[PDB]
Amino acid sequence: VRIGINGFGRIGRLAFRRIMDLGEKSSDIEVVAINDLTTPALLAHLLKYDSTHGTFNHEVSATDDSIVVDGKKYRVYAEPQAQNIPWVKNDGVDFVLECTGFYTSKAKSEAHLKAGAKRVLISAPAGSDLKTIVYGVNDDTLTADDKIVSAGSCTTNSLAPMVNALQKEFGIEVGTMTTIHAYTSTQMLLDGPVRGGNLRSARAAAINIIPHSTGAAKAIGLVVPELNGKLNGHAQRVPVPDGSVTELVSILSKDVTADEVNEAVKKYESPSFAYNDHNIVSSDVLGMTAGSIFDPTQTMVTTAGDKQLVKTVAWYDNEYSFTCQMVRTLLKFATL
Amino acid sequence: VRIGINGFGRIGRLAFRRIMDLGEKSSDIEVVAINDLTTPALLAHLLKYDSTHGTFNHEVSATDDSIVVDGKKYRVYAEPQAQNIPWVKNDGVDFVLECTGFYTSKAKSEAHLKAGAKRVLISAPAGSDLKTIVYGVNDDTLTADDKIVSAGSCTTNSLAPMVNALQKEFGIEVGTMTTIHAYTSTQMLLDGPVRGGNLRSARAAAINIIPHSTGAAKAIGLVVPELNGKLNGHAQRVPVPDGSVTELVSILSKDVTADEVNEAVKKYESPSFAYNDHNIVSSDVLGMTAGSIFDPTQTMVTTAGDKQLVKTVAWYDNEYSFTCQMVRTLLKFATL
Amino acid sequence: VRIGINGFGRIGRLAFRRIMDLGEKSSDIEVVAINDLTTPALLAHLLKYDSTHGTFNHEVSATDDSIVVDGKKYRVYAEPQAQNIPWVKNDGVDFVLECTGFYTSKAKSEAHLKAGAKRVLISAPAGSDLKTIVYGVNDDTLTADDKIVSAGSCTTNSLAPMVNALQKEFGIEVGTMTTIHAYTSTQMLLDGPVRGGNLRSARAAAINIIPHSTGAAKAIGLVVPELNGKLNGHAQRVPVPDGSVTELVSILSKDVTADEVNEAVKKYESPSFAYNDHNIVSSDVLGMTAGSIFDPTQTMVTTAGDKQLVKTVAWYDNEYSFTCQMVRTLLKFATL
Amino acid sequence: VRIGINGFGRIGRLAFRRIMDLGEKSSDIEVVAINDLTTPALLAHLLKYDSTHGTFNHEVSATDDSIVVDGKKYRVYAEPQAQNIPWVKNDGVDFVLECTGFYTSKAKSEAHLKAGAKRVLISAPAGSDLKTIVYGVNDDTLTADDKIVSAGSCTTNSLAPMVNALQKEFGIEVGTMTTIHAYTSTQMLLDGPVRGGNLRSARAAAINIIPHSTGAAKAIGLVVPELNGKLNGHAQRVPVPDGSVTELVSILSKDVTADEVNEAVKKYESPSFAYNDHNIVSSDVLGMTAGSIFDPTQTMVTTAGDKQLVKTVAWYDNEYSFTCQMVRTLLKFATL
Ligand SMILES: NC(=O)c1ccc[n+]([C@@H]2O[C@H](COP(=O)([O-])OP(=O)(O)OC[C@H]3O[C@@H](n4cnc5c(N)ncnc54)[C@H](O)[C@@H]3O)[C@@H](O)[C@H]2O)c1
Ligand SMILES: NC(=O)c1ccc[n+]([C@@H]2O[C@H](COP(=O)([O-])OP(=O)(O)OC[C@H]3O[C@@H](n4cnc5c(N)ncnc54)[C@H](O)[C@@H]3O)[C@@H](O)[C@H]2O)c1
Ligand SMILES: NC(=O)c1ccc[n+]([C@@H]2O[C@H](COP(=O)([O-])OP(=O)(O)OC[C@H]3O[C@@H](n4cnc5c(N)ncnc54)[C@H](O)[C@@H]3O)[C@@H](O)[C@H]2O)c1
Ligand SMILES: NC(=O)c1ccc[n+]([C@@H]2O[C@H](COP(=O)([O-])OP(=O)(O)OC[C@H]3O[C@@H](n4cnc5c(N)ncnc54)[C@H](O)[C@@H]3O)[C@@H](O)[C@H]2O)c1
Repeated sequence: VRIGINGFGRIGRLAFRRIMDLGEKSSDIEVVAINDLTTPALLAHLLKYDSTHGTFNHEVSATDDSIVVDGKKYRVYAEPQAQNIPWVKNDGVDFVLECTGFYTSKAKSEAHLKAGAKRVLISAPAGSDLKTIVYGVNDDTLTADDKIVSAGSCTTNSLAPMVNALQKEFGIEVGTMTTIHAYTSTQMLLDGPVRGGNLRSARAAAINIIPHSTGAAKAIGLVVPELNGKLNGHAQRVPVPDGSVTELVSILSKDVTADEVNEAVKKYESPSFAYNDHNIVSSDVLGMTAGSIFDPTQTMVTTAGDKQLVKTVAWYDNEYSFTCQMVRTLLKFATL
Repeated sequence: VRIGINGFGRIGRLAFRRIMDLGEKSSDIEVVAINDLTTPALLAHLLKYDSTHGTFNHEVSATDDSIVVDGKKYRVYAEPQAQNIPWVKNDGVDFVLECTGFYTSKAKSEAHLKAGAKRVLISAPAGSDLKTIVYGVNDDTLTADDKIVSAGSCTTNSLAPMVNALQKEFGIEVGTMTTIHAYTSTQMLLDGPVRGGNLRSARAAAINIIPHSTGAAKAIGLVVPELNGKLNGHAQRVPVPDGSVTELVSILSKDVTADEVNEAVKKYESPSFAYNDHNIVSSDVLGMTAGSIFDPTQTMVTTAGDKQLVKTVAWYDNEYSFTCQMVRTLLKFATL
Repeated sequence: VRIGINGFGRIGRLAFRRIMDLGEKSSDIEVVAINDLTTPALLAHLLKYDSTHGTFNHEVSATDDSIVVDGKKYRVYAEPQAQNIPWVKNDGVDFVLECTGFYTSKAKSEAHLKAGAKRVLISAPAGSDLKTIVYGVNDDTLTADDKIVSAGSCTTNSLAPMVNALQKEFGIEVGTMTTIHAYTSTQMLLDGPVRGGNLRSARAAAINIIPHSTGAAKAIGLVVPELNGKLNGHAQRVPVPDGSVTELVSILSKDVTADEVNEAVKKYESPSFAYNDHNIVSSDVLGMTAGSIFDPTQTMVTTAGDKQLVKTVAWYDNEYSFTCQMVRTLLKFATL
Repeated sequence: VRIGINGFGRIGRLAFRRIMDLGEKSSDIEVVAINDLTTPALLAHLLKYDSTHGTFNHEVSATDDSIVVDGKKYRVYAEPQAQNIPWVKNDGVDFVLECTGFYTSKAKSEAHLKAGAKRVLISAPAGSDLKTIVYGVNDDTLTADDKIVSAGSCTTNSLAPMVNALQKEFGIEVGTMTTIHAYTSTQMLLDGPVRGGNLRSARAAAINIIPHSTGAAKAIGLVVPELNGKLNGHAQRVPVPDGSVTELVSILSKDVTADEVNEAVKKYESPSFAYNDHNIVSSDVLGMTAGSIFDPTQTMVTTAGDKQLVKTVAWYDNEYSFTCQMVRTLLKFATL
């Protein structure tokens, strides 16, 4: 299965890295081509050198129209409109990993199907008229039939395993989320006009706490249908370049203790959902490959009379945790 | 009323600034002397130049044993033990603003009473065997009798006005707090041994999200006695040098909407408790003089069936909001 | 003289602030209109709230097509092509302050002359076929005849007064500059494709030391003709959001001591060229109104045998120092 | 050869990491014991988790009096006075790697010789009454006779290979250095009293450009005796947590071009002195094992008439480059 990566951004590049570094374990798939808005020279440089995830342990260079890794060539295009990228005919692209941020719906990502690609996995929420898959939570809903699929967001991936565990073990009546989240490239380096015009998005990212909207909690029903309508929340964007944490405050159907909550959630531990009691901080999270890293040291159950609130917290490398999830889904997708 | 400032740190210096810049409005009080562990040369320099709060708009210099502001001299001591600072006899100190972080209890801050000072206001939580005052919430509990008093923490000051309003308007059954908080000098510049040995406190402060304990919510009953035992919470320390935000998630006794919550809390607006709907971010908070700045744009009420959670959020300049509160209490304290 | 500001970016907004806050002293000029690529709502918000320069001490709001300051209306356009902005006919614009970064040459900035504006002052180097003015150094070259003029760069303004003083007092044989410089909006928040494709410009700005090209030293002859061909240098972009410092290493025509150098440069002190011996750091520089702030504490003259190198260093608020210079030139320009 | 590490700080921990990760290549040496001011629990945690250098790929834990790596125990002491650490009798310590920053002279580091250790290598400049070794430049001066030896500073290690190459190839008449340098734990997290009382050291480190003194250039004659008295310079401390760059501006004895300079310096390439033309930035430098990484892309030779200045620039991971150098010297020291 021949993969075209649309948008060699943070996610597109890390997906390239993860696929290659899985080696044997990613045999069914291989990246064959890439599309962006820039030179092969720059794409190769950014794959090689990463300010947050370190230097790629391979030999990378460019030609006039490709990047080269360990001797193998990967074609690079600069086609702003997806139906125009000729990588099916040129490169045998079967499958698009859509990571530009500009095709986040079924309608839009049809452009790749017009281009002759067979399947698209979108690196973002892309609406409710397709499936959203969080690997480890509802990847068994995925079939070979599916043409265009969403991998959700980083926050979706951080949240779904934790709420899945809580729902199955205790039941969630209602809940509200705050994710303390790294800055991303939708934000501004310094205060100035920002695409979309949001007064907070416009503010210098690496010197402010900036409240942000997020639909991750609100849309959780696409992944965990039982919690439809039960959750909401928001984000605070803070000055780290990567590394994020999701807090959830729930009313559960049963009276619990922190220890009982921790014990129940540990039952769900997996490559997708880690359990980490080592008193870590955000920079230790970088490079972790689970989609969500539950932190039992932050669990807090607050009780007065018959009323009880349950706070549970999971870390995530918003870039790399998400990427590794996408790759898990990609590998399953391929095995179909 | 002659004030000695013990600990010319962030709080001690800003209190000096605020008192001076109130001018006429701080007539009953004047700083006469200062104690720390360092040279007058350095104390004067740090009063003048501040990386977060800008340059003090006065002429500052030092002698061999004092700082000088606009021509007036303020004696500087370097006495590690408070009962040894001779500023009562030397300088007529009546009253200590205790801001070292090293005398945060009644027993310890008795050292100043041994030194011959009459009253102490402590710039921090100092236990339950004295009063903790949040100006605008329970300063009417304060009498002339009181000898050693706590001004609570920055977080206490951020939280109490918001919960006071909620308790009086709707009633709080239970609640849990997360404050997304600037780094402070208890933290480390780079990973290394930290006083107290905490594995998270030890981590580089300006490059990590770092979970932190805080008793602000748990101890709120000292300020708002009705909420005794009803609240808990924690902190996330993030890479801003000042500027913090407190989120509270409550179960209230009544069903509310966000708009109803916002409207009710606005009734409590005061110099101590601001209401700011302008879509600000943390750097806009710097220099604000309220103890707590309610942000109605972040209000979120999440409902499923008969169950409802209410999230309310207030900003605070952890350094300067707190300082201005302390000064309000100080001015009232003096008017007694 | 009616001013249109093209590009309400960092420079355009700060120029608006500086003009207003000069009050009486900016009587000959007034901003009447603004052009950018965004909503009045956002422009008003960003004028009011600034992450680095604090909140503007005025009442700011927007209508559907203007910003409003203290009751007065300023028309806002969103015209990507300058010959299309109708602010001459609509608003009586006489004069354009060109601050978009997209018209940095005589040819391009003719677009405003086609639009019917009489004069342009460009907030950047714009070639050698017009005058470049550093106020305090060669503003006496400016006449009423001039139609399109350059105010140089921030670095030009930091460098020219220092080299002017050195050239007139000792003579410069040759010199090389390094400016340690705040990040700017030409850089990336996180590693990714950057306009122009530069492999270093592409790197995350707030987490790297990033070498950068600059022609400030090389082109100094446009401002100080005697030093034509004598200087070169570069920049290191570092993680501060504003605040910069220029080091120059010279061979001079005479043997000097640090003290002699400091004494000679102090003779040139002016509103444009400050002299500051208070051991400041970059955050103290923010808001300073001189174009260049000489720091005698950093002067170092290194001698072996008959050979001598002279290092001199000046701070600058790259945003605000430059802006205040531009405004000085603007006020002189108007007085013609 | 049994090594005690005094001061399990950034350098002490990274040296532990480097020794272990050399495996076979560090056979002659092994760390047996550690001394600091803190709990084994914390030391183990900080060895395992590093905010800048990532997670150590080993199993780390503590007992009540030791750290444990991959099953092997390393004794931990908390002895403030070095002559009191009993690790010779207890642990067979032969050799001290002195990394506390508190024993940086021959006299002081004699304390370990009183404790019964045979040799000390000090992780810092420690005066002129012993040898200072920069591996790759003058490690052939080292003998078995030497008891207490200095490994210089990070900056010394960055500078010496570059000046060695220049001196041998062209001759240096005079030169001046500026190192743009990461913040270190001598600095303050926020403005406040700093050990030693320096007005600049006192300033918040992660939000300022801060000029700093350094004797690296001035003392270079201890390593490259020919350049005695020929060099000086200083530092600018900037907000990165690690990763530094040294610029040198020289008058050379011969007229050169940039290309000739680059070509000559490349002749000196070694494990200790790297040559890197890939347009890197500071975060790419982290983890590099050379003491100095020459960057030919920054070379600039500026000529007017018969006068010429030569700017050459080398990167260094101030923590890890230095550490790997120390370990090279340690391995040679042991082979004696
Ligand atoms: N960064 C995160 O933490 C994260 C986590 C989960 C999901 N996501 C989602 O992943 C997507 C990309 O995120 P990112 O952080 O990689 O963004 P990015 O800005 O780093 O990358 C976007 C890339 O797409 C390229 N591009 C833009 N428009 C294009 C077009 N028309 N055709 C081809 N290439 C185009 C850009 O040049 C850029 O290289 C977004 O949908 C984002 O919401 C991001
Ligand atoms: N920084 C905040 O946001 C904030 C907010 C509210 C409350 N507080 C509390 O205020 C107190 C001080 O905080 P800070 O941020 O000003 O700390 P800081 O480190 O900036 O200042 C502490 C000052 O006390 C001096 N000092 C230490 N020990 C001393 C002693 N024995 N005698 C005299 N001086 C001594 C130190 O030299 C330093 O200048 C602490 O209790 C802190 O918890 C801080
Ligand atoms: N920031 C500094 O330190 C500094 C110092 C001296 C000189 N300069 C120069 O000043 C100019 C602007 O710098 P900045 O920091 O203000 O940039 P900025 O990105 O903050 O502002 C640029 C503004 O121009 C607007 N704009 C872009 N294209 C436009 C167009 N076609 N028509 C109208 N508006 C348009 C953008 O929307 C933005 O608001 C550049 O030439 C820069 O080199 C900057
Ligand atoms: N960090 C760098 O980039 C770097 C580079 C080259 C040289 N150095 C030098 O290395 C030495 C240490 O630097 P660092 O960055 O590791 O400092 P650090 O603060 O990270 O470590 C110092 C360690 O020594 C411990 N310590 C302090 N006093 C002690 C005592 N009396 N007995 C035992 N342990 C004690 C401290 O608890 C701390 O863990 C200093 O001399 C520094 O100048 C540092």
